Amino acid sequence: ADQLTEEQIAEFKEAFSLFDKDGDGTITTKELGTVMRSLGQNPTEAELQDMINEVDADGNGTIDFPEFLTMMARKMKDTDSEEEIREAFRVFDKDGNGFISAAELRHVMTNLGEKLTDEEVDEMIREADIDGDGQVNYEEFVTMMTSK
Amino acid sequence: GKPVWAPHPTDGFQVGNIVDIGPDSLTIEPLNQKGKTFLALINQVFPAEEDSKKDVEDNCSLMYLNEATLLHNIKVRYSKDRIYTYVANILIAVNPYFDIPKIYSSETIKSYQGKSLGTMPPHVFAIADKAFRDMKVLKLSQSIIVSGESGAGKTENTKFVLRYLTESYGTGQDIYDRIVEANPLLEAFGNAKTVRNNNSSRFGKFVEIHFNEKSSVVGGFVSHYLLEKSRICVQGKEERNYHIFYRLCAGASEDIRERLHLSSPDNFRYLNRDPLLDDHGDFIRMCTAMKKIGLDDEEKLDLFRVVAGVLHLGNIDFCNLKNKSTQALEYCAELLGLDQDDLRVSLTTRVMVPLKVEQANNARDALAKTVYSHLFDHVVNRVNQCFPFETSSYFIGVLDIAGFEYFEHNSFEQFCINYCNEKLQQFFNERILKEEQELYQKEGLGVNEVHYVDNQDCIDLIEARLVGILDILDEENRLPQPSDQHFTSAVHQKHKDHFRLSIPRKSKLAIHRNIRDDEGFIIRHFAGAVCYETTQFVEKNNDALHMSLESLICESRDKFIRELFESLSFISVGNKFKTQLNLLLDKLRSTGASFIRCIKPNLKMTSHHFEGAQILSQLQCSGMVSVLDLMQGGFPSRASFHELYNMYKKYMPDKLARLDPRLFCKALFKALGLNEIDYKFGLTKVFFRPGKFAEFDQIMKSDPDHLAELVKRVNHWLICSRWKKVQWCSLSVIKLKNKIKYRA
Ligand SMILES: Nc1ncnc2c1ncn2[C@@H]1O[C@H](COP(=O)(O)OP(=O)(O)O)[C@@H](O)[C@H]1O
Ligand code: BEF
Ligand SMILES: [Ca+2]
Ligand SMILES: [Ca+2]
Ligand SMILES: [Ca+2]
Ligand SMILES: [Ca+2]
Ligand SMILES: [Mg+2]
Repeated sequence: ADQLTEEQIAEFKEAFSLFDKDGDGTITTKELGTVMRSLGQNPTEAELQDMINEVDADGNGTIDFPEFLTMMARKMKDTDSEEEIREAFRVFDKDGNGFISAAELRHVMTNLGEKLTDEEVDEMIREADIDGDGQVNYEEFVTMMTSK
Repeated sequence: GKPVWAPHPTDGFQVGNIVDIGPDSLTIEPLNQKGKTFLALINQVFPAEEDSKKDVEDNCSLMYLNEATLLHNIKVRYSKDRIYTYVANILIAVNPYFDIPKIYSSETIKSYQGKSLGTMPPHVFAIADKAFRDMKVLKLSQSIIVSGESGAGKTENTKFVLRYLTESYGTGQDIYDRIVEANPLLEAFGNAKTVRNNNSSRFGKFVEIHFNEKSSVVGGFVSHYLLEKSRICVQGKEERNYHIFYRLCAGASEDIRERLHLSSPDNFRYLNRDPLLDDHGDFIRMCTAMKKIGLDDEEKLDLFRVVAGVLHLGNIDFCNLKNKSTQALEYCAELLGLDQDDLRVSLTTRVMVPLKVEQANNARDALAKTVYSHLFDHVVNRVNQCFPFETSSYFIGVLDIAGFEYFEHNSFEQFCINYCNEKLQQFFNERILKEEQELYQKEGLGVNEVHYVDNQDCIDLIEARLVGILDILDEENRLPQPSDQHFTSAVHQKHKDHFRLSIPRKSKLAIHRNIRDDEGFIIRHFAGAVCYETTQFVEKNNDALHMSLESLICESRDKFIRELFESLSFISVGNKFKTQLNLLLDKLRSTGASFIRCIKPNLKMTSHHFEGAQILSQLQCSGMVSVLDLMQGGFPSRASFHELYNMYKKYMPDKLARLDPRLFCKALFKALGLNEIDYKFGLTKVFFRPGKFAEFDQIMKSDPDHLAELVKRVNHWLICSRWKKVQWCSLSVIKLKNKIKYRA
């Protein structure tokens, strides 16, 4: 897309491989829903169909990364950008206490098909844990999200 | 040092060790035989795969893609009954010469529906499916070009394409069945047993499946090229005439073979010069196909009569007719609805006057060929009437025509076929170049300096107006006293300086130097020099039946016999084909095109008998080595993240081996510091420059501790990537659910 920076597009490309598990560079509605459900959403097939029809220029029913990029695009009031990050965090912080715990990270990773050990989950937490309290808060989550 | 591939006179290549380097050539020691040595040109010796037992589905997965590693790869696959292999998008298919289990089953067909090349093992089905998907998605007609020498499997792989499409995308559509049931009919009139193939196609064909705007089949069309005329009257020691003759002689009802005065094939001259050939059963299979496409019993009879007519015409012996023949002539003139007198008159006398034995023979055969050839024209056209259409939006076209191959004596027929393959080869070069450019652009690989050099000058030599060989030939047919020798001199004088033309006596081969300058020429075809003996070029360039004989048959008693002919007596065979060939390229050039290279593994029709030198020659002749050279200019080694991950996860720390393939490979690039020049982390694959894959392979195989070390130095970065992957995925799901709202 043209509203996204180089950095931003790079991160989504990586995020995209999570839908595109087979690594052929294209996803269908099947893979769109599976991932969305894994992150606590639940679109109806009709809803996916409608959304995918905007960017699916051919009739194939499958899309690729740049079509994906535009499928995520929309008109946003300033408040919407931060509201979204704030809400992604709350996908991790499942109990709303303001801190992502190791058990919680573990929940998201395993939900997304990521394979890692408990020790490695602790490591992930530790590396994001800037203030050293052993969990991840909002500011720390944002910092990690936007860092090369 | 490391074993390498070097030339071998019967295996094509053999393993050996370089024992000595020279400025021009290398000294090789064949693996087995210490003390033995031989020389090979430096450019004829090739690096080998470390693992001589592995096999890959796409030759681009090889560490070293070259004619030797390619030959060896398909060889291992073929030994395990895997006859299909890719070179990027090109399908190589090696004739197995026996029926391999499961590979062509209806179930196996289902497993290919909708799948991209690479997601299943290489297969003719994948190529068929891709033509249909590109048609439907790209809104662009599609061609699948199936080439190879006689016996290589072009006709079989063409049937597999039609079968796959019919079962996959034509369930309720009978048009598909009429198209599938067409080939049995064509094969009867156009195929024949030769020493190279028991079911050799004696004509070229293009099969078009036509579609409407909704990928629904609306009709079909069949183009046929270069029917082998000479086979109608005389055939080689160990060959036969067209199937239909023997099929009708061994399958006709007691009644019919009585109405048509038919006996065993041994009773006819045209069949005189059959254990594995089920003429009887094939007759039955043919009649089935006729009912299946809509031939009435009357047409079936009309065709048969003419076939029979032609048979008796060949029995008439000579002067005038003996008595053995007056029964033949009687039968003949009755089946072709002719006046027994005018016929005998026409076979024995000419207007310019009496005829010798020879001249009466030529006139009998000439008429026979013309009748049969028109019969065949009528048949192919009949087939097109089983699925006509006034309009359509797209087609999928499958080309089934004989490639370049070696003959002891090259006459006009080889000249036409080699002309054809020059133009197809050009098309093929153009197309592989475009795919490669397209790939390099999609993945950011840059430029490739390597370019196939054009063969347009060779094509022009043959086909250019006024000065091309075909026009020079036509002039000769129009001269008062046409001569093969005068023709040949005309060509030499006109093209004395042509890069592509040579005089036979310049050859390194003594048998060619024996040919006088005005009796042949050598043309430097794409695949190599071909020495043409031009004797008979003038006669063979002529499809026209003498006026007297043609009148006899045009004004005939039988309406069907007259309808075959609804069309100086000269019709140029060369130029007629030129026009057909040019129409065919117009169509191909408007399509997206795929290529199936059929390889005949040996000259004995046996299974599991890989003749390396014979196969290497087909790979070379069919342009494949040309492709490998193009690939060497850029990134000839291409591996998916998945493929790399399975190959190398075992050499990495368990913590890394736990990542997904994409992130695994991404980590290897970072930990190894791989130079962006040599290595390209693509959209879905890693692209390596020549040698760089083998180099990366050595790195993975080096000191495990140091490797773990490199990975550790990149740990913070890896953990961050993993955070970002899941974090941004999360933002993604959210932006998506917000879009679902936005649209309501
Ligand atoms: N894939 C295959 N499976 C089984 N038999 C095959 C296959 N390809 C070819 N054959 C055998 O080889 C013979 C010649 O193949 P064909 O398609 O006629 O070659 P071409 O059309 O290239 O002259 C066929 O009659 C068949 O016996
Ligand atoms: F002989 Be095959 F038909 F080319
Ligand atoms: Ca996919
Ligand atoms: Ca799409
Ligand atoms: Ca929490
Ligand atoms: Ca913290
Ligand atoms: Mg054939």
